[PDB]
Amino acid sequence: AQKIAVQKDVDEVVAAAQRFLHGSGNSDEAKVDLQKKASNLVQTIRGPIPAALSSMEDIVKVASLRTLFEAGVFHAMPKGGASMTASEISAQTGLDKGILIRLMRAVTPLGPFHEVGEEEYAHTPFSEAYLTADIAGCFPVMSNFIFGPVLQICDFLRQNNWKDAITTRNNPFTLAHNCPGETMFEHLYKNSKNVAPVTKAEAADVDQIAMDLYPWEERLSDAKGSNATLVDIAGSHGNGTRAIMALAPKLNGCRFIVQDLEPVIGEHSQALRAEGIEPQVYDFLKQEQPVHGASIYYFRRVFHDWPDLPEGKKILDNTRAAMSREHSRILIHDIIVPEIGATMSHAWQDLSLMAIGGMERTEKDFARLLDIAGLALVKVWRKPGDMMGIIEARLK
Amino acid sequence: AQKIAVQKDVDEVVAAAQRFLHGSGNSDEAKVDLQKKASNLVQTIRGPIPAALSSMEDIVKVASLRTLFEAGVFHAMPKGGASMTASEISAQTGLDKGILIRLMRAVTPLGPFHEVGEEEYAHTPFSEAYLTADIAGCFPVMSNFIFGPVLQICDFLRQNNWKDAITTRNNPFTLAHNCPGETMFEHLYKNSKNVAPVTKAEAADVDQIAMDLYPWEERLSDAKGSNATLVDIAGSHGNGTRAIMALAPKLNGCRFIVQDLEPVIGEHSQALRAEGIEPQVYDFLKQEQPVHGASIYYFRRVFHDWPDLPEGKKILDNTRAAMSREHSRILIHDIIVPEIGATMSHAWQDLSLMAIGGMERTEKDFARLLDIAGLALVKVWRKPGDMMGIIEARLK
Ligand SMILES: C=CC(C)(C)[C@@]12C=C(OC)C(=O)N3/C(=C/c4c[nH]cn4)C(=O)N[C@]31N(OC)c1ccccc12
Ligand SMILES: C=CC(C)(C)[C@@]12C=C(OC)C(=O)N3/C(=C/c4c[nH]cn4)C(=O)N[C@]31N(OC)c1ccccc12
Ligand SMILES: Nc1ncnc2c1ncn2[C@@H]1O[C@H](CSCC[C@H](N)C(=O)O)[C@@H](O)[C@H]1O
Ligand SMILES: Nc1ncnc2c1ncn2[C@@H]1O[C@H](CSCC[C@H](N)C(=O)O)[C@@H](O)[C@H]1O
Repeated sequence: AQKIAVQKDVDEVVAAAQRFLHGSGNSDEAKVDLQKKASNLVQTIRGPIPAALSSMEDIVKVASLRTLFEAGVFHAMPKGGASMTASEISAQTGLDKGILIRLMRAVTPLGPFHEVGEEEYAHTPFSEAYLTADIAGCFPVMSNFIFGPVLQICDFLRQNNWKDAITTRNNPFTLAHNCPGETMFEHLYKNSKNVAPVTKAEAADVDQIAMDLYPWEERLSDAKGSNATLVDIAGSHGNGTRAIMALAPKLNGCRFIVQDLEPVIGEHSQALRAEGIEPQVYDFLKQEQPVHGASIYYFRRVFHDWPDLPEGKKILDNTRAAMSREHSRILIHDIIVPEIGATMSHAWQDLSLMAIGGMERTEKDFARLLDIAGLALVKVWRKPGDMMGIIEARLK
Repeated sequence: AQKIAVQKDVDEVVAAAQRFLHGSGNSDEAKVDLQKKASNLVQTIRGPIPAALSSMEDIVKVASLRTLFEAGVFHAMPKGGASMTASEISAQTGLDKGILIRLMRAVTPLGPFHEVGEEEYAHTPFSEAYLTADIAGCFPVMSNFIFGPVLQICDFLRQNNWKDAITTRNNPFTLAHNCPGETMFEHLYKNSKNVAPVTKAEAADVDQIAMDLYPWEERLSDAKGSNATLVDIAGSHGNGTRAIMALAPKLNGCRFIVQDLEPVIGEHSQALRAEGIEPQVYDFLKQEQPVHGASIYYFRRVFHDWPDLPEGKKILDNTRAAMSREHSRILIHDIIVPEIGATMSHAWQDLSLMAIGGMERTEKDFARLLDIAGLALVKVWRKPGDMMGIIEARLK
């Protein structure tokens, strides 16, 4: 039968595991191949037609995780694998015991929970992972505000006959949230009860961005006086700055600045001052870059929020204003998408940004963004196996 | 490292494959265990926190499949694995080449397509499966009308503080489609351009429902005159009737009836008459069962659309009207959900029905539906490994 196909796919899984289990630390390519072959084996087991039903399984699973997390089922359940009944869970959260039982059927068969017995469930480390800092900031915001729009990508493109009408202020997010005209940050910050959850999600860093990719000690110490300064534009929480103060520590009493919109600077001002950095409110769309002539202006996970034109050039030009030609420099820190062999990690970030008019850029895409803004490529800082790179640039 | 955990999970995959590859045909339990262990291996490879990002990967993948299918990318691409470029695809569909490239990143790394080279893609049998009858009827309707509501299950339950306010006419479907008051069939049939796609999706039968589970030859041949009759209520296309005429063929010139709402009977009337069955319009909510005293009244994949009360009892009572006490009989054909060990196949059907006020029932749930409508359990017809059973019932 097809039992032949299962057998060949199991062989490839074993072969890939053996490769992965004897490679060194050189996020490996072996690790992703083993995932790939594991995935093939499932699909082959299911067969082509039944595997096309995995979109409906996937959708209800996400919908059930989102509901269970929002209704406090994850927090009500004993961390550590101890069991708890539907009735107990229903009592402590007020989620209808009938809905809860139905919802649990999507997150126990394979899902991150364990069905210990009838109406009886336990955490596993995969469910409890939804409680960690990274996931707990990131998942509720994505599921309450972003998943809906992403699903509506098709509807938005349909209205323009599959043409790219997508903009920062007219996109599947404005369509789904019925807010044409507002960018996503505008719409979320407008309601103050979103500021805490959104700034937490902005702190999410599941893949642990490599901040030692660039020599902060070198460029910042050869900086006399006013050039000994680093601006972390749309710095948000500041963790990127903390990590740069944590990647060169022999400081010549240096100036460390974190600019962001008002409600963000509000949330982190006290904690940023405390750690000795200075919080200033700034809008790289309306205003020009206040701090003149700093050795670097640093952009981490900002430019994937914006298209080349208009906002892209407007960012780069509003801060070209304050740059010394020969002594200031611009650093763009973002995913660098390969032109072939992209992973699901590129895909989910890029396509979620599609819903708000953003986009992850290839190396060629960054080249055109520089050209359009009259900037010279200095160096593309990559430590391969990193998805992030740093685009270093000076004024032409 | 964790390399220990990968190794133990690979061993369980191999062990489960060996079990599956030496079992007989007794939809196996071995087949699902091997899927389970394959799934564990992926999750272990990724580690708990990064695996919690698979909700965002899953959402963009569904969103990208839906867009690519709706924009005709599946139909433009050479069936059989021959490659085609982004530009070629973009030319034949009018989908923006830039959107297309971005979208393809979600369906090539593991997705059902193959990235042959830069901007170059091929079908596989897993992508082409989206073109078969079953998937092509079922997937567009689910993705255009159902996925949205399912994601909004959380929003709906939130409005009532996680309490079950869900009804046939007030539910995540009415919330998402802004149509409070209308049931789902009402809302979709209201626009006539939905009738063809929805009736096709109603014909979907990916898991191939077992129609030989019940002895049609026996009960229908011991039927004299007016009792030699079968009513396929909400029969829709008729395939269930065709299969009953295709599971007993020594007919005493018998009467085969397919009742459904008007726009459905319209689509299938000509093709139903041709095959010698009679199409009559009937609404098991408004009217009483016209055809009196038939040996069976047959319900396939209807009752999971409706709650016990109100519509559930109203169905069973509107057709109790036409039943002979001792010679008519009721057959309910639906998934029978186990109280433990449900699969993702139960879960996606039950939780998608949640969005419209429907539900898949356990054996105990069917017991209460009978009690509430004054019907006696005759026999629960199950051939285990079938997810469907038949609930046989007579008037108490
Ligand atoms: C919703 C959360 C925010 C606002 C923060 C987010 C913005 C980001 O750009 C500035 C970002 O980097 N994000 C995430 C990074 C992450 C999480 N774990 C590991 N890396 C993330 O979850 N969501 C996002 N992201 O995705 C690329 C988004 C996609 C569509 C709208 C908004 C966003
Ligand atoms: C959208 C398609 C319809 C209207 C037909 C559908 C109705 C069904 O009940 C009468 C049904 O049986 N369905 C399917 C069966 C199937 C497909 N492949 C293998 N079995 C299916 O895809 N969708 C549904 N279903 O799911 C249980 C639904 C869930 C929420 C709303 C509407 C439905
Ligand atoms: N018009 C604007 N001017 C300045 N900052 C803006 C802005 N619009 C959005 N931002 C900020 O850009 C940030 C992007 S997410 C945080 C990025 C941060 N540097 C990090 O890598 O973790 C948000 O905190 C948001 O408030
Ligand atoms: N009020 C109503 N009265 C009668 N039929 C209805 C109805 N509301 C919905 N239906 C029908 O019930 C059917 C359910 S799906 C088709 C089921 C079919 N017996 C099969 O197993 O393939 C739909 O075709 C729908 O039109």
